[PDB]
Amino acid sequence: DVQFETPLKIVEYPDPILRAKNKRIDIFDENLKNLVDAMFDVMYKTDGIGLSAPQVGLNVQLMVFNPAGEPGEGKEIVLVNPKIKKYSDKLVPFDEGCLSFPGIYAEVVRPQSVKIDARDITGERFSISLSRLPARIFQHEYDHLEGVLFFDRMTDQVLDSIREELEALEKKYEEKTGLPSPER
Ligand SMILES: [Zn+2]
Ligand SMILES: [Zn+2]
Ligand SMILES: [Zn+2]
Ligand SMILES: [Zn+2]
Repeated sequence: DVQFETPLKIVEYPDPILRAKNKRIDIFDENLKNLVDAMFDVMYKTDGIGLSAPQVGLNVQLMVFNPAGEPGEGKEIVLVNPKIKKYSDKLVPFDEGCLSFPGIYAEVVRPQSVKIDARDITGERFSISLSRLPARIFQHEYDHLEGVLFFDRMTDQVLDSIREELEALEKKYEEKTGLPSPER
């Protein structure tokens, strides 16, 4: 259900894979388990806090994260086919970063907490409630699963604050691949 090469590599905006639409995971096997671990690896390697499969080249509904960002020094949470059952009616701001946008940080407003439904790697379902940082990392990654990027939820003003930044990635993309980016 998922073919990947190890060391995983981070996919950077404006690569199309980040918008490509993700298929649900319906095969809970060894491969799926090896993937999750490989995801935590590249996440920690790149000193990240969360990572979704689209970010490693796979268009499936898989996500991982650890508030700490350090191996064996936090809380590792992986989610398969996550569904947001409920989210807070109170909004809070936070400067978000993303591995697909090297060194770029801007303010994003999101509900402070959520209630999720998901499956684990064995395919067993589970439900949990997130708030604080875990809730914030979760929503950012859930969006990735919807082909939604964090600048999509920024205000017009905060967006202007990083327009040149995103523009530089579009050019870098063109220069590296030799292909025109689905920019703007
Ligand atoms: Zn399948
Ligand atoms: Zn590993
Ligand atoms: Zn991200
Ligand atoms: Zn410009």
